[PDB]
Amino acid sequence: AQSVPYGVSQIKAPALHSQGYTGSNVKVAVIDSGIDSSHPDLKVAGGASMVPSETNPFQDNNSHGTHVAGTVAALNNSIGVLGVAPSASLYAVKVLGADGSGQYSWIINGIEWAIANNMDVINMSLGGPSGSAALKAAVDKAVASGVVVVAAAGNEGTSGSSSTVGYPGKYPSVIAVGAVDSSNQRASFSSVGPELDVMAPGVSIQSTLPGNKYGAYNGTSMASPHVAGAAALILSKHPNWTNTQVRSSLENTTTKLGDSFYYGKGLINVQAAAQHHHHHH
Amino acid sequence: KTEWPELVGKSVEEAKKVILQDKPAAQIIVLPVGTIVTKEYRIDRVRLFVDRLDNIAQVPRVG
Ligand SMILES: [Ca+2]
Ligand code: NA
Repeated sequence: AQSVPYGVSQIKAPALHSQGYTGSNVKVAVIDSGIDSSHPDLKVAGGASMVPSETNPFQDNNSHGTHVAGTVAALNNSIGVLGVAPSASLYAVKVLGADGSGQYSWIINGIEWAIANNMDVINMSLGGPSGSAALKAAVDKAVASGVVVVAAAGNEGTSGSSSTVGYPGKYPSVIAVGAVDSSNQRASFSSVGPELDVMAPGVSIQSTLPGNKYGAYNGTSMASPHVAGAAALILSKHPNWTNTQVRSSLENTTTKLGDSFYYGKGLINVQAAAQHHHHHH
Repeated sequence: KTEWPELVGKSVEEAKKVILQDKPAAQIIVLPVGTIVTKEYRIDRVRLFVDRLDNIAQVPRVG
């Protein structure tokens, strides 16, 4: 039997599923460590690797990209977990090696591949404390080109009054996502700052792992794909909505939690986001 | 102890030794400073970001 991880329910994805919308025909690039394409609870549609020493994007030597991909799009069947957008066209864009790190140029090359291949949504469960002009230009280009760009806010916790949101999350063109638990409490590691946009479940998140496994991971990496999957659900119900409209629908319909420095606009609610008229619950 | 600001500017070797005294089961991974990394949170992990001289370039922290 299939299990529905609590975070998929918490963002109200089953309400979209019951309406008949599951992300069909929406292309989502998971820009990450690769995706294990042999996992029976995933369907990888395509991809490319920008890691010079790991040329196969369909082998995930880390595990992280496979976990993130299962939150976006684990298949709707009788096994494993259920993804937020289980019919999405899932693309493995490998820009991180086995050790979980990549050079800025590798990430930029993957963003450019995603633009050239007409991806509707990019998920970047990744970050660093410094930006670069070239990184900002690549995310800004993807957004100008119509792509919904979602990233982890970072796991840098608090530092008094200072923002601890990392890049590319910190860029205005990117939706930066923080992590809450099943009680809607901010995870202690979740980055903070005026650039935090929305929150999603990021504690004890069950998803797919390489070699036909499953497991619970923690992080703003786990929160980001709930939002990328929600964007794919919204586009499957409203296929002509722009990235501008998808982003505003998610921001304008969150369940508000605490102060925005810590919680941004609150927890995403994809049911409310995918209605025509938007308000917070 | 979950952060080691006193290790910034020290060798990667001394940082490893110090972190392992405080957290002997730490999984230490050495990475180049100025890379982008996965954003999962691993309570057992300490990433050490080094400059091209192999000195610590950012405050080490658990995660
Ligand atoms: Ca399944
Ligand atoms: Na942002």
